[PDB]
Amino acid sequence: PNMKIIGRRIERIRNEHAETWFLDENHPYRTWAYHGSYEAPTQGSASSLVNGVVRLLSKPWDVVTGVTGIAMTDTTPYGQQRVFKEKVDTRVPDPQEGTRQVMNIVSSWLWKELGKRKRPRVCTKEEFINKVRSGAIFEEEKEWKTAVEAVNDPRFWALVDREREHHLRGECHSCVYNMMGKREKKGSRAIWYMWLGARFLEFEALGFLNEDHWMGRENSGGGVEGLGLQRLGYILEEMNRAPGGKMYADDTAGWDTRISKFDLENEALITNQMEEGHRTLALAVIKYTYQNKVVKVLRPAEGGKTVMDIISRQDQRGSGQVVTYALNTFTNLVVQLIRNMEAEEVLEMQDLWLLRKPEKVTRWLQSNGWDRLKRMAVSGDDCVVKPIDDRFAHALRFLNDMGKVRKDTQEWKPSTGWSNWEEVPFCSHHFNKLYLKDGRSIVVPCRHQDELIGRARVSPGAGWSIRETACLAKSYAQMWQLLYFHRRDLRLMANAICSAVPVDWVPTGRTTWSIHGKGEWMTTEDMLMVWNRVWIEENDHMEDKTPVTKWTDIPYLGKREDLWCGSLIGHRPRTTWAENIKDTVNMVRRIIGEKYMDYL
Amino acid sequence: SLLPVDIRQYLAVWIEDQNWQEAALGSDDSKATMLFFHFLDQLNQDPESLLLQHNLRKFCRDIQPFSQDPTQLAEMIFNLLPVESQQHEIESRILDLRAMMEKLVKSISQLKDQQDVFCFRYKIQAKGKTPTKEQKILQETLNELDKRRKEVLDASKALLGRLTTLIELLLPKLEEWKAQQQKACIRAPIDHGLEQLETWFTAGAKLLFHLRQLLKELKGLSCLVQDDPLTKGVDLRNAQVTELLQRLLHRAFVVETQPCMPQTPHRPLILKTGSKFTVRTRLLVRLQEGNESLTVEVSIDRNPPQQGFRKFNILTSNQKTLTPEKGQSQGLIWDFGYLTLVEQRSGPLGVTEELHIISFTVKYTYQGLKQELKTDTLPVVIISNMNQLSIAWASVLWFNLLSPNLQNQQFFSNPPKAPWSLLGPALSWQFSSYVGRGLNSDQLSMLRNKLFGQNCRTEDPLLSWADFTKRESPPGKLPFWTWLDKILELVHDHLKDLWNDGRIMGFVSRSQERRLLKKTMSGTFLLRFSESSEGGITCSWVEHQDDDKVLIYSVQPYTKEVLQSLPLTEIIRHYQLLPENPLRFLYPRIPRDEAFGCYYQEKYLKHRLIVVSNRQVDE
Ligand SMILES: [Zn+2]
Ligand SMILES: [Zn+2]
Repeated sequence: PNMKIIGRRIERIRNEHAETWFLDENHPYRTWAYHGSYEAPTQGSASSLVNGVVRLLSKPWDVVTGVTGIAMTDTTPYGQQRVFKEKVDTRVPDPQEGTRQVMNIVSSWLWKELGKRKRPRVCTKEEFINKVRSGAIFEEEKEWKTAVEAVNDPRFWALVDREREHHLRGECHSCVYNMMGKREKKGSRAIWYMWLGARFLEFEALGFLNEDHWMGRENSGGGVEGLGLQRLGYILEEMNRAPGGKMYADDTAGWDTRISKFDLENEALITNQMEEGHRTLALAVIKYTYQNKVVKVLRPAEGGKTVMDIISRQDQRGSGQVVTYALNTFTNLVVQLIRNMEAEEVLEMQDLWLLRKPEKVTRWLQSNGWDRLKRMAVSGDDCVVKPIDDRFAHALRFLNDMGKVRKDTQEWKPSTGWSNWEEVPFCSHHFNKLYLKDGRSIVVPCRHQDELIGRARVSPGAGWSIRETACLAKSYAQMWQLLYFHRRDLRLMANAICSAVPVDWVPTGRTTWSIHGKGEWMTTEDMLMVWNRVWIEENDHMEDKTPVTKWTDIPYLGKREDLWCGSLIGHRPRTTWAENIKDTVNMVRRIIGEKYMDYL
Repeated sequence: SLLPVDIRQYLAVWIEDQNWQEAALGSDDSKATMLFFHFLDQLNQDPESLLLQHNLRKFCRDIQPFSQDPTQLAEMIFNLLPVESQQHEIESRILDLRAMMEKLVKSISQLKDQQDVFCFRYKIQAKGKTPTKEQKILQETLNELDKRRKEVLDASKALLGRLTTLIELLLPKLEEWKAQQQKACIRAPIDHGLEQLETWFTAGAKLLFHLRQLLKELKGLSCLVQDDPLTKGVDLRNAQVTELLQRLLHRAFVVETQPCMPQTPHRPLILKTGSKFTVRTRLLVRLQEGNESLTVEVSIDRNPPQQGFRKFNILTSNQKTLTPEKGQSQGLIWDFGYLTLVEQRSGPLGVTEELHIISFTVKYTYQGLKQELKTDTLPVVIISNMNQLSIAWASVLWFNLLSPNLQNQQFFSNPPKAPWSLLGPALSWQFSSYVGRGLNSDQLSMLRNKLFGQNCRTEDPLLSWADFTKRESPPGKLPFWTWLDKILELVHDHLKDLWNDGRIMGFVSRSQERRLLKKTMSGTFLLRFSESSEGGITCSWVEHQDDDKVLIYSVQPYTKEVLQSLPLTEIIRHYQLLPENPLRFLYPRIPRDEAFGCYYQEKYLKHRLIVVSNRQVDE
């Protein structure tokens, strides 16, 4: 641990809680750096808060574990500590010298290519004031109520300017991570995010990657940033058109945990395209926040009390960084390019040890690199590539030496590619091509019903009040109307929830967490008008812009595929539920107020 | 309280105003979830007093898992809303396991639906043309089903334990009631009834049969589509519930009303040949199939002693049939009237000293469960003529007061002695039941002196059976029991109202009579029962004629032969001895016309004398 970088932060958060400060000798941290602890109040729950409207309108699914076990997440310090020990407290072996050399070459080439048409720039306060939504989770004595309140206050910006001057003077006294673990059942994730000011420093330093769409498909060829779930299927099919082998959608087991010091090292190469003051700011953010970081994580202690530990690490990646998605997409693009080169025999096994003829890597990149980029869609850690042949399946040496081991696959077993582009997983979804009554085609996202309903049953706990629950249920219903209309039960639940919730209201937020959920369903506008605007009017893949007439004219996808993706039609409880849908919607209209429109 | 719900006082109005009991469960979980939402809405002085403001938050998170089972939170709110305490324990345990039964029914109802969704989603996967990762998700929900059914088995076992404890409490209560009925037959003043035991036994039986039904439903569901151990577990639970059901139904069949001739309601268990009698059996498990009637069959002396013991058969019929409608109207009861007994034309114990036992058998059936229930009455004595009715009753008492074993027909071949602590209160019970008043300590001590003597230095003396029925009482020509029984008959037939209002001393010794009549005015008289004549009341008044003399006159005892045509109140009213009435005051100091005036209706004898010298008594 380089104490000259994190020492001031450690001492400040120690002086914040000096009465209970102590150095535990029984900490379970093996790969991180322990610096002390202090008693803190317990937080979270053994299970998430369940929405009332969803549970009462999804009576049959109360029995299937697919929508119940998803809400059985314990954010208690015991579960957080277990998730930390299993998922985060790991150590990635450093890649070999030739591997790091190839990584550096490909990363420099990609940073130059993404900057052939773009130039890094500063990010002002006004941009950040816009992007903030109705987090402001503070970590030190200067605390607020919400982010929209703190962002409009001058004392917050003065407190941020102080830390900016510290970054300019080579010090750092406020940018501290706060880790919240989440245990499932499975896919238990840890969440990092600093307070609003540290994230604004991140923003002003590096947010041009997001605001200027540096990872957009136009400028990156392989990225998909900006596109909603209503266009990624088109991207996948246009990839399917190109020649080559199968399409591969491998997933990295704990991608954030596997990013090495060399990944951050090669991502910091973008500092060579920034102006000197911008370079000072961004290098400060990188070396005081990304390559050296202190986190605060709760851990159960004796006597029922919970104790927060102050921990430190260098070579990993957090979750709630302002630009974590862009850098993840960049590193994944580099990974896929390296694996493509290994598949095409450009990169052999001896180049792992020490790259003898580096020109072979550059020449390829200049002759073929961009093409390979067009044959891939990368959204952060998720990716789908279409190589020139199926050798990609067994090009694993450079992938494993970089530590990007594949999820749910033996280390040295060839990957499995999808021959049907309508079955490939991308952003937790597959994409199906269905036809309207006009014979016109529409590629549309779809996923399993159980997860789609369980994610609709949860509540953040800050929306405990009934009004919040009702508005969030309307949000989920209209999201289904826009994105999952092709599903029978989701169409029924949407037309039921929108009829149970008062029409004049506005939906809450949080339907999905993927950057591809643009949120066109957060409006009181007629949902058929929104559907036509998204799928026909503003759809660049729809030529004949003739509109539709009503949801009765909207095509469900085939019954067989629906049943395969978790549908329940034909089930006796499902049919009784559909029959008593009127009874249940009217009984749900009650205990609220108001149901001013009947959508059935 | 182990569960954490602190400072209920802040939102006390809210919690107190709430509908927790209604939200405990119901047709719609929606009311419980509404209580949840508005409860949270509510959950939203000095800061030192607002320290619990943080504690609130903890609770507000602790009940977050209750948003999955809202009836659980509403149930927390609703449940949080001495000689015989065993009754309360019985009723509370019954209510507890009824609530547990509702919870188990809900568990089964949702497990059936989970197995149905498993089949509905396994059909599709089997119809898939690929016959692999989603197969393991299907196996995961299968493992969830396995855990759920293990939980159901554990819940059934937890129900079986409490039901076993309930039966182990219920059966001793029934045996206590049997002993109390045994005492009540021999005229003890006990108010009882099988209604409460009926409710208890019937609750237990209803819940046992309900569990027996749920196990079958479970097994049929469990197979889905004997590979699962749920078959073996359900079979074991079913064997156990059937064992408990048989153990309960074994004793659920009892004799509600012992056999008693209607001619003599006061004295049960004495039966004359040819005279019909009335028995009544009751099945405490008020569960009857609405399509089939229940028939009880009667027998006499199933295990007769193998000794000069007379045989007896039943005239007319030995059956009572109960249709389900009547069984609903009056409960599962078979009331035998018109039951007559007749000897089969073909030792040291007398005719009234041999005992007979009347048995009853039913073939009970409910929800497929069949069992033969058998029960028999208290032992009975069969007389040839009503002139035995008295002495035969002495056989009933002596048994029902001292027989440990009720299956002992050889009781009088070696009869035990009756202690006074038991016999005295029984002699009181006889009068108490048959006539208005019982026997107080003075008359009881008089009878004790008459039976054992004033010398007896043993506490609670033992009276021989021979000294109670066969040995004569010294002062008269009648054994003790026959004499006291004729006194009881005399009181009931000719002295009922006099004995009720306490105008009769009844049982005073001659010496105690003199001692009481010494220190009183001339003209004071007692009414005492004659120890020499059979069923006779005598009157004795004292007179002082000299400074040293105290004469005690007495009348020749009045029997039924005189009191049938001339009541005693009229004799006291007009004694007219040669001619002023010598009966001036009733003891202690009540005017003769005042103590008997209310019995006087609008519109000879012989005397005896015993002289008490004042000074020779004063020595
Ligand atoms: Zn800082
Ligand atoms: Zn699908």
